[PDB]
Amino acid sequence: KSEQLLRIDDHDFSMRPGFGGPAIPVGVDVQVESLDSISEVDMDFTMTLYLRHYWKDERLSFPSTNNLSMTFDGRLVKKIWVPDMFFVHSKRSFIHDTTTDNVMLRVQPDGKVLYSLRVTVTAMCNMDFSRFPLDTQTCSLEIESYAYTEDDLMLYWKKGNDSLKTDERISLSQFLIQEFHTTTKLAFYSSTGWYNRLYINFTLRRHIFFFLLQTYFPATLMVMLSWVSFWIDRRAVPARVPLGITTVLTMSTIITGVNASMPRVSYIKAVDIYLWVSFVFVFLSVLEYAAVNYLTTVQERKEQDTHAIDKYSRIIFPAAYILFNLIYWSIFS
Amino acid sequence: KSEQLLRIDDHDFSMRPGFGGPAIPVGVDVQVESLDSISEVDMDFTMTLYLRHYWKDERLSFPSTNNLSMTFDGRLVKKIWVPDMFFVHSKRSFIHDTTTDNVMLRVQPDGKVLYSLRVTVTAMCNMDFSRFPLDTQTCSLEIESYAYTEDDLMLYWKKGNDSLKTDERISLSQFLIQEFHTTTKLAFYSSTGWYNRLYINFTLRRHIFFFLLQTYFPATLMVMLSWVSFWIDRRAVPARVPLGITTVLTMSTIITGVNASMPRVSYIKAVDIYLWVSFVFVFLSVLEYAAVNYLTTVQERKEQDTHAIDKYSRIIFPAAYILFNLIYWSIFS
Amino acid sequence: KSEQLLRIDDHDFSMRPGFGGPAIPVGVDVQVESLDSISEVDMDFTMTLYLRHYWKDERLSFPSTNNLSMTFDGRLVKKIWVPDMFFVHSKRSFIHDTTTDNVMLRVQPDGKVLYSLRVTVTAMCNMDFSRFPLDTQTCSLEIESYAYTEDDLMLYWKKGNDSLKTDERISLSQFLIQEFHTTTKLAFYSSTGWYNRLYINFTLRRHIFFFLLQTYFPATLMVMLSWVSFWIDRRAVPARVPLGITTVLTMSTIITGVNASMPRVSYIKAVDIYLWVSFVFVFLSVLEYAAVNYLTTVQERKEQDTHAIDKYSRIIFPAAYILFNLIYWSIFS
Amino acid sequence: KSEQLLRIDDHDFSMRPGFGGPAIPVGVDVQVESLDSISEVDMDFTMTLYLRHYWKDERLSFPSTNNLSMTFDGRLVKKIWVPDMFFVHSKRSFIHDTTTDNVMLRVQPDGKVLYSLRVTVTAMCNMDFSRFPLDTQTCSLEIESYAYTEDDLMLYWKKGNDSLKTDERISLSQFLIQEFHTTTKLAFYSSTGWYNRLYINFTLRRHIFFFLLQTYFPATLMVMLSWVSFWIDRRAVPARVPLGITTVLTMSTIITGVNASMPRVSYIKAVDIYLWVSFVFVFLSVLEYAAVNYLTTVQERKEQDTHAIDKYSRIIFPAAYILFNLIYWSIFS
Amino acid sequence: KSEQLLRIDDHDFSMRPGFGGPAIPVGVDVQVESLDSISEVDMDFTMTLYLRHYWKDERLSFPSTNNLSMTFDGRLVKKIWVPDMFFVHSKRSFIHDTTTDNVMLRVQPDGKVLYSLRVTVTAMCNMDFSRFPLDTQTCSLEIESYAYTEDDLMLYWKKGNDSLKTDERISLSQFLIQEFHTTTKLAFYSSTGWYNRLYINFTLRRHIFFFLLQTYFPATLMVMLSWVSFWIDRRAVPARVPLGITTVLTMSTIITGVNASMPRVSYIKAVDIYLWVSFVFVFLSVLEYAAVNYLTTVQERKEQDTHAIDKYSRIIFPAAYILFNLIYWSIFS
Ligand SMILES: CC(=O)[C@H]1CC[C@H]2[C@@H]3CC=C4C[C@@H](OS(=O)(=O)O)CC[C@]4(C)[C@H]3CC[C@]12C
Ligand SMILES: CCCCCCCCCCCC
Ligand SMILES: CCCCCCCCCCCC
Ligand SMILES: CCCCCCCCCC
Ligand SMILES: CCCCCCCCCC
Ligand SMILES: CCCCCCCCCC
Ligand SMILES: CCCCCCCCCC
Ligand SMILES: CCCCCCCCCC
Ligand SMILES: CCCCCCCCCC
Ligand SMILES: CCCCCCCC
Ligand SMILES: CCCCCCCC
Ligand SMILES: CCCCCCCC
Ligand SMILES: CCCCCCCC
Ligand SMILES: CCCCCCCC
Ligand SMILES: CCCCCCCC
Ligand SMILES: CCCCCCCC
Ligand SMILES: CCCCCCCC
Ligand SMILES: CCCCCCCC
Ligand SMILES: CCCCCCCC
Ligand SMILES: CCCCCCCC
Ligand SMILES: CCCCCC
Ligand SMILES: CCCCCC
Ligand SMILES: CCCCCC
Ligand SMILES: CCCCCC
Ligand SMILES: CCCCCC
Ligand SMILES: [Cl-]
Repeated sequence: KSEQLLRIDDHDFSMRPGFGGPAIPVGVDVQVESLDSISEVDMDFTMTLYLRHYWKDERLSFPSTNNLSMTFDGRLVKKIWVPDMFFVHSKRSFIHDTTTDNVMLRVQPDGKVLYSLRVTVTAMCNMDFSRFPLDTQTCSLEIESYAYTEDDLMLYWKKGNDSLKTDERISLSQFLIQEFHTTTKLAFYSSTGWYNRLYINFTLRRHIFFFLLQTYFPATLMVMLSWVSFWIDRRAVPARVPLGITTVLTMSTIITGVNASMPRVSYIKAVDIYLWVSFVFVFLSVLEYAAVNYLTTVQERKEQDTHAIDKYSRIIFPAAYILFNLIYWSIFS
Repeated sequence: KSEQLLRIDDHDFSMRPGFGGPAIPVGVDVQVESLDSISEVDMDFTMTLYLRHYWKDERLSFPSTNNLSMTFDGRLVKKIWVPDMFFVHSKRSFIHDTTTDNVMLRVQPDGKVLYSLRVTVTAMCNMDFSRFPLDTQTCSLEIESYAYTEDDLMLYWKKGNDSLKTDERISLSQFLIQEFHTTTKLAFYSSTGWYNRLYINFTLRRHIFFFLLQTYFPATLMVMLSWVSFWIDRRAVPARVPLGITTVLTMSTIITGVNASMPRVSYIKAVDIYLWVSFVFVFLSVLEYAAVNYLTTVQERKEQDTHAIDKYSRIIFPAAYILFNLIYWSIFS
Repeated sequence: KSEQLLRIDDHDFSMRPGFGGPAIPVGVDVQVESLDSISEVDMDFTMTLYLRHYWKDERLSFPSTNNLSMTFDGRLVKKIWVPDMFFVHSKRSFIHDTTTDNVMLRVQPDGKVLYSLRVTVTAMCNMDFSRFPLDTQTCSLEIESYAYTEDDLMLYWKKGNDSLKTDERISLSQFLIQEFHTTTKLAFYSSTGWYNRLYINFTLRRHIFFFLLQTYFPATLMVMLSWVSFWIDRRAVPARVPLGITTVLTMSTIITGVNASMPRVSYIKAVDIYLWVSFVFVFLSVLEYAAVNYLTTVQERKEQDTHAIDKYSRIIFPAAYILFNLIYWSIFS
Repeated sequence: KSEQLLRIDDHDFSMRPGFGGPAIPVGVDVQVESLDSISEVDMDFTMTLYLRHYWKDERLSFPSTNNLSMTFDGRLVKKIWVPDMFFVHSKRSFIHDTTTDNVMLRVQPDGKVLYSLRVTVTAMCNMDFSRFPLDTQTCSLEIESYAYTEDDLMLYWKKGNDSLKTDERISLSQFLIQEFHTTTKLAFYSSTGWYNRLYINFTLRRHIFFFLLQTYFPATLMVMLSWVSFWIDRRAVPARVPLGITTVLTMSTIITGVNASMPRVSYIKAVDIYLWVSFVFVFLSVLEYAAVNYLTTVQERKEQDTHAIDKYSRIIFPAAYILFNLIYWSIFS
Repeated sequence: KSEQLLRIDDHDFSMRPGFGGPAIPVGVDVQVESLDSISEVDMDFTMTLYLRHYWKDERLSFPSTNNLSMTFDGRLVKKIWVPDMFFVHSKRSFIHDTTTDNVMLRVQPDGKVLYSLRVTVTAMCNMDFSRFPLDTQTCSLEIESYAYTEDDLMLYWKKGNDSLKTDERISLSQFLIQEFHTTTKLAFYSSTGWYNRLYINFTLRRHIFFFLLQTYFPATLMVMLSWVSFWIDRRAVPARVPLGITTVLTMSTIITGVNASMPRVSYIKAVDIYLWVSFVFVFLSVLEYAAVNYLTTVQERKEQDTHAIDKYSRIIFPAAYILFNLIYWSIFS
């Protein structure tokens, strides 16, 4: 029997190796396989990865006439001591079990142990949509021991920044992923003490042009169309009102559609400011004509060319819109 | 074997410590990790937290030459007695088990025991939307023993108010969370007797301005645009009907969009009252012009400036709208 | 050991108590904790409740010097005989297991047993939406034994009508719940025979006014607005067609929005009759003006005031609409 | 002990009864409890039913002084041999386990065995939407042994057609269900050989009138409304363009709403053909007027009643639409 | 006992057959049963298939007087050595267990073993929608051993290309599936070494005409309708503005509907280019009329037929649109 080469019954595996002395160093190697999905309403992302652990345990040493290693399946995990890593700030996770448990153990003759497994984890990530759609989001994934403090277990990356590998085909439907790097930081819990924590960081960016076209182009086009009505003669009363009254309806439909398409984030964003300012510029154009029409009628009654209001509007409106655009794109870059 | 130091087979662990005498005091410490999501239609929320228990049992005392404690994993839980806490008025819950069970046991030489575990719980919370979007919601989370009454298990907060801790980065997409505090109360069941119950309370608020702009601003703008038609000469018949008839369509589209965007709660809210009153004001303007056009025509037939009705309307309509706004915002603050 | 006081190994627990003789009566108590959600498309509802069983077993009697009882957790269930209740016409159900199994057992010295557990169940309920939104629905939940007929197990409510208790804070978002009561009935299966079945009944209602306002108010307003066009002089040709042609579009958008907001039930409902009848009234108003315009044009050519059609329409249309409203509200109450 | 009457340890239960000789005949009875839901996009349905098996085993015979039978729960299944039935072309299935396993075993003294259990299954069913909403779908559910061929296990319906029973209150929200019947057929697998397969067949139909009204009524109404414009004098130029240009908008909105409400099936259906042909008729009415206006204008310049085009159109358009309707309803019945 | 024919306790089954020698060849057969669904947002697909293994082990050889084989259920898998296959780049998977585990084991007298099981797997597939709706997508499913390298386990298709079978009725609601074939390739991991991988490839196509009609046809029709306005006399000022202003609204509604119906892929597709270029053509037609009306008024004031702009537009606009169509359909084929 292979398990008889390891003195399983002659050793206690309920305690850590090197009990009562210096901590046992444990190395971790992570390989990212894919990114499944990201949810903006609930602010979470899903990841699939390979997790590996390295440590040395002298109780598992077995004699041999060569350097061949022995491979065991997941059934040996319950009989020996293994590190209990867990993911912080996670919502749910599981280990794949098709067609059997995806757990592997490899033991060297001296006693070096390799522990590999495949896991899928969902983690939280705080997001800020103030600068939508020009926003940049940074998320992270954290790994930490559960029950052992730094006095008993010393956790670290095995090969520095070479311990993180990513698949060549990792991609998202609506985001750009870049800048994968690893950091470490000590965390404190008042109940037990100090712990070591490992981080995996990355950054997300959007496709600016798609939002630019769809949102901003119709708004500017409709504003210019509303401007155009200033060059039509005032005497054609049933030929100037329809343009102004039919620009507002189109703007309202555009706003409703854009609101429907965007994610349900309930606070003011950068896109909302642009759309509601443009709505006022269209609204004021109709108010301008009512004043012109009213003043003309008063003169006719009193007494019985181009009005100066139109001349001033043709210059004032484009300047105001250009100044607003300059300020808006200077603030939001 | 570390389990041989504790006389597991020399004691019965089917009964609480100190059976037949005074109840064993059990303290609870809770640290909130995050709020996952909140549902308005189903009226529930999801929370992730750490749960810790403190109690003393002399049967677990073991001799030692120093003050060191022994740490055990989740496999020892089934061999000893632990309190059976559960969350009242919950819909679903589970304990995280990646990469293994998130259960820790720590035993002091004197006999003090620490039992910590990590759990996610979904709980119900009644909500009132009569004052939407100016509503305030209060939700609570409750903990209680299942099978032991107050005569057997005395449940209390270990450090009073200081037993609750919260994360620094806990937030919600569409709500503001504040006022975390803890209270206790006795609960009675006719079948078995009295129980001790613990509470965790918090309050939720919305972002007023986002709803204010989106909902209220277009309605007021359309009402003013409808008022504008009172200043146009009545002789321009195909230049005054379009304004009135195209304000109604815009108002209807705005109402439909707002209803679509809001949650599907089927009773009258504070927002719905405002929108449907404004619709009537737009509707009454159209009828007013129909009366003027009819009366003016009758004069032409009988016989073969500005009409009094328009002069009165110009003053009557804004005063009524201002009075309605004052009363509405006085009632709903 | 507590399990040694009960002669577990001296009795056979694969057979019911009193085997070979009269049936064992079992009492049932139910307390409804909350109603989670209801689905109209799939016609089912979710409930959380407490289930309690009472029966007498002489094999569990143990001597004592007093009248104290012993409380056991769920690990003893597998060693004794317990009734196998199940829910009829259910879709899915489970027993909560946080932080451990929610099962309690209490045994009296004489031999009376109490078996309580906490369960969440989803059950089906047929619904009829012919009279929406004036419909009333009756749903029920049924409890029955699985393998034992009435010859072996006699199931009944322990305290008659007083065996059902409901929480004070049970409510639904879009329905009103009332009239909780319990009944019993015999059922027959050809495979084994008769069974006793228990019922829990309740009724549901809607908020009439919310649907009334939203659906019916705009339709009536648009119909009256279409009527208003009869009082405009026929000579204002480009001032009367737009009103009629713009009422149809508003009515169509209202109908589309109503259909969108409604649940996806694909057969004729009461509200659909009202809306599509009003669409005919709006459609006929446009055709009425076309007949007037054509006849006027014929006279002008032939030869080279208020037309009778308008005068008759002003009286005919409101009377027909009032008659339709009276009949419709008499049929559907 | 009840299990000691049956010589469990004296027989090998890893082999089928009558091993080495003729196959054991197994009968099947099915009772349908309810139909849960149907998914048109994924083309599958969910059903709940009772499954019963009948077979004879001499190894389970026990002596008795009477003819009473012994009933066991699911804990005896793991010690004896039972048929390994499974559902073909299924996606997911499970057995209900509240408050315990819904498995029953009954043994007659001679050796007859009954095996009943309650199971919920989701199965695939290909659908064709070419003739929507006048389409008819046929679905089926199949039962077959997994490991035993026809040489070792012979499967058949116990009571012919009378083996299928349906609940009185089975129905669907949007479909009509009828024609339940059962058939059998042999299946071949090259890896192992021949197998027996059992079928349960039914047919589905829709509500024609709900779709008829909703879709077809507005399209015909708008087409007739567009026809109406042919009777208005050509000189009323700003009274004839609006009708034609506002009918196209209503038609487009109706088409968009209908497409949104219907299921997302991405190929041409019978309803789509009717709506787009009606869109062409409304479109051509606008072009017809432009030709009339241009030709009249041509004469005015050259030189300086009712045009023939209107007279011919008034007859040509209705005849073409009637012919299209006749052909369409002849092809699609 | 059947398990006593195989010397289970006389051999160690924690090591592969022929340990220390040449690699053991394992053959694989796959039969595809159905394709459940496909998700374009998350870029994945679900498949149900049969998996079969072939290998030879002398330790399972048993004496016999004939060539009959013994069939075992899933309970024997835990006692012998079986290959640990797993699916690469998968998100979730499970093995069906109704009414029991769908695992079959067959052993020949000489020692040949057959291992079949039924599994459902969800796998990722990268998609590119740059050419929507005329895109072509290729997906694959990959199988690989987990813990054994090529030095110990050699994986291959048993009968080459003939080892893949597909059901006769496999189809998708909105895709066309074709070109099933199999390949092999070696993969390298730096942790352990080379591995063998197996592939299953297929291709998906859409229904061109459904998207063609719905999207493209209304855009072309509206562009031609906007072209129509060039043939109407300029003096009919309130007879051309409504047409131009009502084409833009229809185009906007069509674009909004198309955006709503399409999957939420956030980058520019081939469909978006066509719709927004057409929207510009409609916009320019309105501005063209503004120049005509302005210049005409200038002449009347200064001084106190068909303008050249219309004459040039009648030829310029259709030619530009035809050139754009030719280029667009040349680039995107
Ligand atoms: C969707 C809507 O509801 C709007 C969108 C475009 C609008 C039209 C634009 C121009 C005109 C011409 C005018 O006649 S006139 O001789 O006085 O010019 C009468 C009014 C009419 C028919 C409008 C009616 C309302 C609309 C259909
Ligand atoms: C009429 C619209 C004018 C738009 C002008 C855009 C100006 C962009 C300035 C960018 C500054 C970084
Ligand atoms: C359905 C298409 C109807 C087209 C009507 C054309 C009428 C042409 C009349 C020509 C008279 C000179
Ligand atoms: C593909 C780039 C489309 C750019 C549209 C113009 C946007 C102008 C925003 C002010
Ligand atoms: C006379 C019309 C001028 C149009 C452009 C106005 C100036 C733009 C830059 C301020
Ligand atoms: C209190 C809500 C009233 C809404 C108007 C009811 C109109 C009924 C006539 C259809
Ligand atoms: C305009 C409506 C004409 C309807 C004709 C229906 C004929 C059906 C033939 C089967
Ligand atoms: C480009 C299509 C526009 C057709 C307008 C009507 C032309 C009539 C010519 C007799
Ligand atoms: C003068 C009217 C010409 C109408 C046909 C124009 C066709 C242009 C094709 C480039
Ligand atoms: C936008 C309204 C302008 C009104 C100007 C009135 C100046 C007398
Ligand atoms: C942070 C708000 C920026 C708003 C810019 C408005 C410029 C007129
Ligand atoms: C108490 C609700 C009043 C709603 C009035 C809406 C306008 C008729
Ligand atoms: C339009 C007047 C608003 C006044 C608000 C007063 C709130 C107390
Ligand atoms: C109800 C449509 C108009 C009917 C006119 C009848 C003329 C004789
Ligand atoms: C729109 C109706 C036109 C035909 C009217 C016939 C009146 C006799
Ligand atoms: C507006 C008429 C209402 C009539 C209601 C009749 C109820 C029996
Ligand atoms: C509007 C035409 C109805 C034709 C009825 C056809 C019934 C199958
Ligand atoms: C990638 C080319 C996009 C061009 C968009 C043009 C919109 C007017
Ligand atoms: C868009 C066409 C412009 C043609 C200008 C010709 C000026 C004579
Ligand atoms: C209307 C232009 C169509 C061009 C088709 C080109 C096909 C290669
Ligand atoms: C914005 C309008 C300006 C008019 C100045 C008289
Ligand atoms: C709003 C209607 C006014 C009528 C005055 C006679
Ligand atoms: C409403 C129809 C009136 C007809 C009068 C002759
Ligand atoms: C868009 C056409 C403009 C022409 C100006 C002369
Ligand atoms: C908006 C029309 C401007 C024309 C300038 C020549
Ligand atoms: Cl006019």
